[PDB]
Amino acid sequence: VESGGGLVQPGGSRKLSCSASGFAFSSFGMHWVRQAPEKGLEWVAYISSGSGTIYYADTVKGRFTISRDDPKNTLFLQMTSLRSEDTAMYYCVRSIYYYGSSPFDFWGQGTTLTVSSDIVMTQATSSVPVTPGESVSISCRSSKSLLHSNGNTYLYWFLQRPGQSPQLLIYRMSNLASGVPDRFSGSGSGTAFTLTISRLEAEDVGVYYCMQHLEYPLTFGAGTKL
Amino acid sequence: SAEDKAAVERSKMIDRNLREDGEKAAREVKLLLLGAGESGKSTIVKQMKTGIVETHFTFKDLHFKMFDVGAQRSERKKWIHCFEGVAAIIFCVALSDYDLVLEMNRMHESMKLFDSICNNKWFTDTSIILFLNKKDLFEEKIKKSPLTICYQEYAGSNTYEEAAAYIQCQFEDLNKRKDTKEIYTHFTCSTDTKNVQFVFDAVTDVIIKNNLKDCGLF
Amino acid sequence: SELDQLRQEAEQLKNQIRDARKACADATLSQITNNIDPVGRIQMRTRRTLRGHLAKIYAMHWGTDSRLLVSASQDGKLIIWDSYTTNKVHAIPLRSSWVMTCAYAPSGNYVACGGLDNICSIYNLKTREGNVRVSRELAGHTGYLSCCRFLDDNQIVTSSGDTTCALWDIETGQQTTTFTGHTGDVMSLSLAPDTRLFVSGACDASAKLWDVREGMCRQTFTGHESDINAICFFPNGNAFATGSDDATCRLFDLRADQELMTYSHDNIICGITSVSFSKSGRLLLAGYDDFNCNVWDALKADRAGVLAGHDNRVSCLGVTDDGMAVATGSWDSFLKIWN
Amino acid sequence: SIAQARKLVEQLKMEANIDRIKVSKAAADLMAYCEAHAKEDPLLTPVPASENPFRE
Amino acid sequence: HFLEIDKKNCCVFRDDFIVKVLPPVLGLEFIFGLLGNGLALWIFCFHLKSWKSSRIFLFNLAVADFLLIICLPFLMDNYVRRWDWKFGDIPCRLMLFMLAMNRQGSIIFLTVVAVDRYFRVVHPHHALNKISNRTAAIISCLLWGITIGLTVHLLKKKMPIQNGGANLCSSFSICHTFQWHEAMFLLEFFLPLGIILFCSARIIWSLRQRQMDRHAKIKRAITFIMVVAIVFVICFLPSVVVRIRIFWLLHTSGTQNCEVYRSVDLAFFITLSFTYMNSMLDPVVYYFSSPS
Ligand SMILES: CCCCCn1c(=O)[nH]c(=O)c2[nH]c(Cl)nc21
Ligand SMILES: *[C@@H]1O[C@H](CO)[C@@H](O)[C@H](O)[C@H]1NC(C)=O
Repeated sequence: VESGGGLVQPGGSRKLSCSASGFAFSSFGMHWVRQAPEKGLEWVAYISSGSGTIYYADTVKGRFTISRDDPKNTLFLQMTSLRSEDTAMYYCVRSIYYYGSSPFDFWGQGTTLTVSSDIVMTQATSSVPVTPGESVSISCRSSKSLLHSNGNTYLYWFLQRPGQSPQLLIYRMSNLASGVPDRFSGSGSGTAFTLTISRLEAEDVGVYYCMQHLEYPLTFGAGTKL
Repeated sequence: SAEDKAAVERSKMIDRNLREDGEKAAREVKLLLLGAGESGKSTIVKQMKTGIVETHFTFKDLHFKMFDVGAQRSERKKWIHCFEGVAAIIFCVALSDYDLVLEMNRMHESMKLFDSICNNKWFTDTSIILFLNKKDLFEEKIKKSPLTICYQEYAGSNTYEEAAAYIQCQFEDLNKRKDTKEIYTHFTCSTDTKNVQFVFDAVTDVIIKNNLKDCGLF
Repeated sequence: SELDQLRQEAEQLKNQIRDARKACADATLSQITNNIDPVGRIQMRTRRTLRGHLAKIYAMHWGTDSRLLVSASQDGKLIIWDSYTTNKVHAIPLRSSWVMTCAYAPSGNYVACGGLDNICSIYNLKTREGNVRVSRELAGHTGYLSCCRFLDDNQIVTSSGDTTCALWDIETGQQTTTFTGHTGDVMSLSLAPDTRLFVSGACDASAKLWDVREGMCRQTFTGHESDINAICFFPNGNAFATGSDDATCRLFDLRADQELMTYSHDNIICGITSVSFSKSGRLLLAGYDDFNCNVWDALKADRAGVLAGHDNRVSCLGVTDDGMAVATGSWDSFLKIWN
Repeated sequence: SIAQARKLVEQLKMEANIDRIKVSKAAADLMAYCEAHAKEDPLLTPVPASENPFRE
Repeated sequence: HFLEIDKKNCCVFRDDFIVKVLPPVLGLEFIFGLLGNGLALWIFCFHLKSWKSSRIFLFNLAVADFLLIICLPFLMDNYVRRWDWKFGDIPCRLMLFMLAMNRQGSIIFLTVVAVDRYFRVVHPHHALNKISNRTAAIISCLLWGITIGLTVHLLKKKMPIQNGGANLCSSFSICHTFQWHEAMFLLEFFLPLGIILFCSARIIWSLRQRQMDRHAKIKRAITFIMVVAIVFVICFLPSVVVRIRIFWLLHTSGTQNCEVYRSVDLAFFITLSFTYMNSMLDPVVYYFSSPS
């Protein structure tokens, strides 16, 4: 589990925190993906395992600072110039990278704060009929083919059920995440991708986001509500 | 390659922990402890402080590792190369079992084991520390029993000084490689001290010889 | 004096088997494969060198994906390698550094190791809570652990220096079956491709074919003059090769119940430490004490290549299930990937 | 002591009462298996350099 | 006779015995030194598998010794012409740098070797015995730097001095003046002697206080500790004692008569040709006489 942060502040500065619990936090790289009140998700910052490489979003490159404390198992985000364009619900995401790992596998609860080139993923469809028991398919596309020379396409599928954090379904566009029922399936061709649900149940409703992981300024697709 | 680059720096973080642990491991002295079971190795282990037993002790800012393999009871030559690289071998022989039998008397069982270990192909230069234990019992036993029971060719007075020095010479005579390996023989009392110092001195001579190997002198 | 009668009966019983074995020896393997084309000189280059072990490497095992492998060494570390990018996927510290064998689960979620501690430890690779942790410690052997091989995700078979092999149930940790009949230490084992039978060479210079289900010895193969150090099953599943301390290798046929070909050379006086077949079964690769892994034409019993890239004794050997590489560990603390 | 001798004899008889085939029948199977999979062995027949996962 | 060199009254002699003595001596040292250090250097790079801190320091000694050997033909060509230098001015300043700096390089990387062995016998558990190969290479750089920094001023010294009908190059001139390069020559010997002799004495005493001398291979290494302390004295004492007598003559007689220096000047450059005897004996003593 993980959580933490502050909520209310005017134009100024604030610091967020995340408290990891029981997953060997020292060997996990952590992210700070955020979500606007009714837009889609957007990545913010990243700090690697052992506090090596650190990356930031282009829109918060100078104002934001991300740091971790491996003892006491805490992750921090320092924000200095808090404009009105950055009021959002900020999530904490864990991700580990070796040969066959599943990054972005766990997402935090998230906290809201208010103030009072790149690859674009389209996800053209926005809403579909909610009739259950059918075989609903969700499409996606990318500006450039995210198929690397090592042979895997870095496309991730997330499902955000109404009222809770996003949950990873498929990583690298074909691999099914642990604990996810075998109804979900993922197919693609480098540029155009698909997520298939065989027999949709009552718990499959919500927004389905697509994420890329080829070049590190990584971006989402604004979602596809059901 | 964003995931490939994050995997490469995970391996490099593994690399430095492997090198950190190797630095710590090289600062420990590894000793192999042998004997005939009832030879008093338990007493020797207590002095310094199934499967294979590891004992940890320190002396003068030096870290020692003693491995006891007396519970194997298997073919020794199939696992004796695992210890090729120990600083020294601590061999324990009880002086009070010259007349006791296992048939074959217990003392000649140790001599058979000592001869096999000393002349092993894997131990051609490792120092052997020989501990002759139970010197109290042997001193009293020779008064009522003669050493001729164990050694029929023995011709000497049944005194502690003459008889004990004869047993040691018999053990040191089994060393065929008299020029490339040194055997340190010590007489151990069941209730005494300064046995850990004797191991430290014999280990230091091995370290000095190891240092001269690196500098090219020896 | 029933002991004298029983001993005399066994000697006649043993001679009857030898007569039956000699009866079926219609010809030799060399004569049958005398018309086959020689494999010719075979050259393999070190495509990769895996560094990071700081002591002698005693065991390695490939994963079924032909990309990941695990290696053991006496620095107390079990390292999982990425054989394509040389990356270190995992580094597992062992409780006892005296490790003599490695196994990779065919599922890929577990590895096993054991040695002078008389214990086989099972490690869970796919843990949701971060790192790699130990799962089950299988205790019950009286001697050291010489080999271990996963039958499935829940069943493992181990050989020990107490002259017995055992079949375990990892969930409960109890010996389902005990395989007895060897008089010397069992140094190796090799599961059949169908995972129903397995062979085991021992220090009594004899190899025994066992049945996992029933739990009794089926055949006993002799002919070696010293300890059998390595054993491996032919890809077909009806034959196996042995590597012994008399600097010789032998091929035994399960159905014919006798040795077929001998892989020896007068120039070699060092015993074999490991054997392994290629994917086709035409090549038999053996690791020797003379620092060189030798490649044998298994059908013709001719030397075909040398893997001379190590500065110490080649302790372990391996061939991928894809058959596209050979990994060779040795006492110089390096693993080399060939061709 | 007598039981161990009897047990060894009983197992020795079981290994005797098994079915065997001629070597030429068993040797031809290894000959047949090797030639059937001669094209699928990368070590026996080196695959094209572009297909090596370890060369490049 | 007499020569005015850079505002000191200095005396310069041109003896006929120099031509018939020094070129023979320096010729034998050059060929054997080329075979000794040249072959030794190849073994370090292309015949040695492992490298430790001790072997790195022995490599720096061979590097300094080898570079000094190749400068001998320039010295030989200067003496066959009886102190007539006809190679130029800049090349003259360069060799004086390549001789004085190279002579410390050999001397510095054998006091280091002597101290290195002292810590391997008398303090076998010290941390200095386990310094990394990178730490050894760093120290060899600082020791080369102090070697260079103590001889750069030789290049700045304009010394293509004309002597009658011959151009003469030399950093060793007999005249009443305090020169750092003259006190350089003394400290090259006395200070290392207080370390080489001390380190060699404690190594032998410690190997005897413990009964380690009984081993045949250890007693072989005991002699080679003595040998390096004797070759150093043999090859460096004759030049140092002669130069001290020259200093004594200046203080008690003076430069008013440059005739009393006829014999010492001839002898000094004969003894100075023995300081290169060490540079070619080192490969036989330090590298070729090692079991490894
Ligand atoms: C460049 C030649 C000058 C001749 C005098 N000279 C010297 O100035 N420095 C020396 O080291 C040296 N060695 C020998 Cl023999 N002659 C030497
Ligand atoms: C050289 O000697 C003369 C006579 O003693 C003296 O006057 C002169 O100062 C000396 N030159 C130098 C540079 O000392």
